[PDB]
Amino acid sequence: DHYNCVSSGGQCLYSACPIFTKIAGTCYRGKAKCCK
Repeated sequence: DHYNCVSSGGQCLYSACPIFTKIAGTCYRGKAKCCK
C-alpha cells in the first residue's frame, strides 16, 4: 500500500515502473504499482 511503498523507498505509479525500477507491491487500493 501507499504507506508501506513510500516508507520503503518506493514510488506509487499507475504506469509501467520506470527504467531501473520494478514492481514491489501495490498502492491505491491495488490500482497502482509500488516501484523500487
